[PDB]
Amino acid sequence: ARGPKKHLKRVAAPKHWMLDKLTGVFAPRPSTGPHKLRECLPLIVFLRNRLKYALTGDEVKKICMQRFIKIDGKVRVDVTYPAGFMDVISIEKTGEHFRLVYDTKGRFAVHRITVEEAKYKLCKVRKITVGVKGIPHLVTHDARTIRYPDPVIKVNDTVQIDLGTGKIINFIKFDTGNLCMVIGGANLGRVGVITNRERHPGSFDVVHVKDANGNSFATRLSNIFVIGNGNKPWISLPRGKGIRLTVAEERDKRLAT
Amino acid sequence: GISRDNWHKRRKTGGKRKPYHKKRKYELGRPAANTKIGPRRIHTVRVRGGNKKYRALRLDVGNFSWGSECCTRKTRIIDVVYNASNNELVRTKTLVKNCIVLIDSTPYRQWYESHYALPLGRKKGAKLTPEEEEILNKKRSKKIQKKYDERKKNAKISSLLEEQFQQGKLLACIASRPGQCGRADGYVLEGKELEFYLRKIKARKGK
Amino acid sequence: TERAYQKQPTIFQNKKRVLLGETGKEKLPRYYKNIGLGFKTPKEAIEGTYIDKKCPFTGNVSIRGRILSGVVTKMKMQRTIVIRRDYLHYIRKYNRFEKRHKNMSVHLSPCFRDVQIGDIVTVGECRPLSKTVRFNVLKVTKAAGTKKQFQKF
RNA sequence: UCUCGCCCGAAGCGUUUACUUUGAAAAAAUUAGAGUGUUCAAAGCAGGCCCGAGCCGCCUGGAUACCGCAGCUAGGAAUAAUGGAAUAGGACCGCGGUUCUAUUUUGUUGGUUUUCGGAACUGAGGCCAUGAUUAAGAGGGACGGCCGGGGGCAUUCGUAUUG
RNA sequence: UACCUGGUUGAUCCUGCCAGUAGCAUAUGCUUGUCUCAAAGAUUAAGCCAUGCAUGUCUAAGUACGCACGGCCGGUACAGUGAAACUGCGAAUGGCUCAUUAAAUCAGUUAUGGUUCCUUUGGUCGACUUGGAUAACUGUGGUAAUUCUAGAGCUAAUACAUGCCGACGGGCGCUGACCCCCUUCGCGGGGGGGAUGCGUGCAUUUAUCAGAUCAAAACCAACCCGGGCUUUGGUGACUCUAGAUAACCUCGGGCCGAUCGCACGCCCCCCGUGGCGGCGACGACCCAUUCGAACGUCUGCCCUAUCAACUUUCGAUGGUAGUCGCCGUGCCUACCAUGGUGACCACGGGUGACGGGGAAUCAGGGUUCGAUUCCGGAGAGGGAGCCUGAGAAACGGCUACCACAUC
RNA sequence: CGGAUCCGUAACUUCGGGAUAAGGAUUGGCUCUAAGGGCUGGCAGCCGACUUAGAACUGGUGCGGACCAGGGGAAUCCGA
RNA sequence: CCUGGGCAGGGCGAAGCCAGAGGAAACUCUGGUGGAGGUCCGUAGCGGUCCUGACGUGCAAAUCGGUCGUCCGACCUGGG
Ligand SMILES: [Mg+2]
Ligand SMILES: [Mg+2]
Ligand SMILES: [Mg+2]
Ligand SMILES: [Mg+2]
Ligand SMILES: [Mg+2]
Ligand SMILES: [Mg+2]
Ligand SMILES: [Mg+2]
Ligand SMILES: [Mg+2]
Ligand SMILES: [Mg+2]
Ligand SMILES: [Mg+2]
Ligand SMILES: [Mg+2]
Ligand SMILES: [Mg+2]
Ligand SMILES: [Mg+2]
Ligand SMILES: [Mg+2]
Ligand SMILES: [Mg+2]
Ligand SMILES: [Mg+2]
Ligand SMILES: [Mg+2]
Ligand SMILES: [Mg+2]
Ligand SMILES: [Mg+2]
Ligand SMILES: [Mg+2]
Ligand SMILES: [Mg+2]
Ligand SMILES: [Mg+2]
Ligand SMILES: [Mg+2]
Ligand SMILES: [Mg+2]
Ligand SMILES: [Mg+2]
Ligand SMILES: [Mg+2]
Ligand SMILES: [Mg+2]
Repeated sequence: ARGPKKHLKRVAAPKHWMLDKLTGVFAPRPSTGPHKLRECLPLIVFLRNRLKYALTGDEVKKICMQRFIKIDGKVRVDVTYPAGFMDVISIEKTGEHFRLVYDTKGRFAVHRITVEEAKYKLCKVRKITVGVKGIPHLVTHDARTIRYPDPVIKVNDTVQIDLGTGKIINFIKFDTGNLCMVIGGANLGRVGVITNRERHPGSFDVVHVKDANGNSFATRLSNIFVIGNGNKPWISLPRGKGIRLTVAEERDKRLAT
Repeated sequence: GISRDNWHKRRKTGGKRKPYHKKRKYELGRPAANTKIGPRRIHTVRVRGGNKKYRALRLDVGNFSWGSECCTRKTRIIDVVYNASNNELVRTKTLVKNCIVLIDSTPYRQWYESHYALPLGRKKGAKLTPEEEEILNKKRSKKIQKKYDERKKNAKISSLLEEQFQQGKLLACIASRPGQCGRADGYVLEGKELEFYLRKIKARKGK
Repeated sequence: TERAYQKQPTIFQNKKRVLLGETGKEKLPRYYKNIGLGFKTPKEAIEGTYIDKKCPFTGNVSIRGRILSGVVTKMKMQRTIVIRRDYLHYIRKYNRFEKRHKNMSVHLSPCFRDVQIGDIVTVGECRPLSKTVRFNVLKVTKAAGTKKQFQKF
């Protein structure tokens, strides 16, 4: 090919957008943004498909450019501005407010938390550096660059970030015994306590997690988002602690009805 | 026209590799500007990513650094000896990244004066010029300050530079790419490498 | 020694050693790099004389990625030798294996002295040092036999 | 090993793979397959409830498996190769002597001399139950008494044939 | 559906094949009422094309003196719909086909510490308005004609350009006239202070210095108290990020706003001829980030020995510098060494070979296709070169040749 | 055509040849550069041979400049 | 038959030898050294093919000019 692509096929769309076969040939390709396309979620899919706010796609383009939808406190003019894990979606004229977390199966869900939690947002530290004249800098997976954060922030930590002023408040570090949530891989949407991490010099460390009722998984560092401080979640979480049940437990739940 | 592609080569073994591209865009090879020593002339070249890169057809000035005493002065380039990679470019007078250059010794004379009084290389003339040397007379403790600089550290240049400065020329190796950045930067040879290259130049005058 | 047109790595040679005027040792300006990864730097890199642009313990050649193993075949090529990795390729049809090998030419640092043909050697991935060489001799393991034996003269 | 925060955390941390059991990891669509009355079915991913319009509404799903081989991770040591100590240039503990540097402390700066911490070099011992699986109805070779139209070279004999 | 039957012989048993059997996917005959889905000039020709269409674009927020339309509208330029043109951005995605291509593309694995990156999203963003030039338009022509343009006159701007104010001076960097005390007769020594002068910011390119893991004395030379004190970050690793110093900063010349819309109110004051200007749209050096891209590491490919030795003056393998390139590299130059692969199938031919995810075929194991809707590669008649642009060796862009072919 | 240098050389065959096969290119003048040695001293200093390779400049395509100097292939008959 | 005399330069590159690579052996491959031949181009020499050239009462009772064959040999040649 010649330069960057500019489309995306409906079949080539990722699985968790819950898109259909017979509908159309083209998937919405999300805009270039602060989240990768394998992990993102388009606004046209969010308003159109799941919430059933708008039947057609064009109605979403009408309402967003009539300024009803804001992301992280401010209005995004785009119809396909990409979202990400742990982002604030607020809606102004109708009293409604949304949070993006993961279902136990691996999908985005609806979580109608209040304006008190609209104020507060979590985020993961990507890396840390120093710039001009000896000042520090922290980089977020949400592509926030913030200077003078703290001296006591490790690379793989979690910062609670404010969307009013954009300045940090009340960080939390990475330690054995913290409650984390999985954002990637085959076990996404799993919430559990970090048990034991193994460090390899081969650039990819592993982490074992346990949760309530003792089931244990394992994953890699970039798939990990620290959510709590010693089995205490900072943010309310949908469907219990979001534990994956079993195939048999899902069947028995739907038989219990 | 020139492409520097690796796919027109043979293999690890030596079988002929079949072509299947047509010398695509991202493997441009531009013709080389043989950088002469004339008065300053630099063209621009549009480069992938929009970054401006500079061809230097001929350069005169250059930024050079004395080794030990840490001096750095804008200085004219005089003569080019012993490229040591291709002896054609010696006679062609072409400046490359590793090339050895004679440099006018004058812009280090006034520095060595102004920081390091009782200087060197004045042809043992002793009546020549008004060297504001002794005129200032160095009243306060600044005289003792300059004397600890001049004779306690003793400010000696290990012969090799005495004989160059009384002939008024200096050997420096280039350390930048004139065809790429448009600047003839470089550092002055000192001691071991200096007597090494002087031995090679004397062997060049021999055979 | 330098018996070429120039060899001098990075370290500044001339610390104006005439402060009293003296002969002295002059091996002091030697660059010294740890590769890390728990693999010990040999002491030939500490007290050597060689200046190598492509040595992993003296040059700027970083080490990353994969770590493989082979056995030394030939040494005829200057500062770089040819290793041979045997393995067992599986076939699903017949449901048993066959031998295959792909000769790798690898850059040999001259610190690893006495490196006799036949020893198991360990290599690491690098940036492309040359046209056919992409690996680097990380750690020489064995002498392949007995060191101890001695013959007549 | 208790250096690091009686024991663990941590760390030496592997002779080295083949082999297994994990666990990640990966892309969908296809195949298997869960749910669902597309009027059935091939399909599709939907739909289902109360409410006599009035709840300016609720519940739930869009599963899971499979993904050769190669690469990563940790258990298992049987099977099958490899490692060590035989001219000792072993193993382990404790000394001598040479030689080299690192940062703390002598209120502070510097110098002189150390203790010391680490590498190396060297010599002297004591110590180990001090070190070599046994000899395949595998094999090689020595051996010694015979054996055979076995091979080659030379010699001798015999009729007969033909002249 | 873990499946056989007839056929050599006068008759039997048997090796062996031939033919019957069932799918699938291309064509074809006869026939055919409904309804739901549903492939389709891939195979021979990646041969030739008549015609008509397939890429254009405007907001309260770049440029309105259009001849078009008319707001109420009198005049202090401008409201408004706005054709046309300049600018900006996109035409490099999509769509089609599979002729080349056999560790080559590809599929998995990984990393760029060896690189580029328009856009989006953040961070950094410390002279009451200067200069010409042009299109639309006006007239005026040319040729058989094209998206043909000449000359004459007019005007614009976020096209091009030029270029200032603020602003305090800081303290360090090196100079530096000069100053306070002690000793000494002075000379001199020792200790502690200071007008000017030249530089300075981040990017650009060199060079040098500083750079962390542990803890007690014996002295002597100087002298601080009430015998006793001074210390950037990260990976497994750096020449990384960051500091400190000496200079450079390229006339084809990096940054440091002479842009634009909405809302109109408030303050001091001496008129507002000054402030306080909240809210937005644009872009600009770099750092991230996102989309990728490119070259890398390992492993895997069909048939063929009537293809067993091949590679090396015009690179075959490596070493040394360097040019070139975004960077790493025999990518190219010069010198030097004589190397590299192979019976574990090299090299060379063939393919009616694009590669995979997949499809058909049912005990199990396989065998045969994969032109084709998804991933990736390649090419627009062959083949070569190139401008613009972040991004092309682009072909619904350009230049020449060859082969066609129009007026 | 003809010398020389650098490439490349078939059919056939008694495997020695064919073979300078066939077919190409280059060749001047002038500046250099690189390589090829001897004799001395406890790796360094003095003294020399005529050859080869490469580069630039340049002459009105001109270069074995005169002299020197193999046309070649395909076949048949006969005789080694 | 005896006795003496004489023959410029070069191209082709066998035996023998050396080194390197391969092979288990047999031996093979590659680069040199080596200088054999009733051997190849060619000088003197010796012959005399063609031009059926010059001459043809000539220079001459067999010559001349080009073009030619062979030159380490079964070679050429004087005297006895
Ligand atoms: Mg495309
Ligand atoms: Mg000379
Ligand atoms: Mg049949
Ligand atoms: Mg066509
Ligand atoms: Mg790619
Ligand atoms: Mg590619
Ligand atoms: Mg070359
Ligand atoms: Mg084909
Ligand atoms: Mg089947
Ligand atoms: Mg099967
Ligand atoms: Mg495709
Ligand atoms: Mg193309
Ligand atoms: Mg196109
Ligand atoms: Mg012939
Ligand atoms: Mg002849
Ligand atoms: Mg005949
Ligand atoms: Mg004859
Ligand atoms: Mg002959
Ligand atoms: Mg002949
Ligand atoms: Mg002749
Ligand atoms: Mg003759
Ligand atoms: Mg004659
Ligand atoms: Mg005659
Ligand atoms: Mg005659
Ligand atoms: Mg006649
Ligand atoms: Mg006559
Ligand atoms: Mg002859």
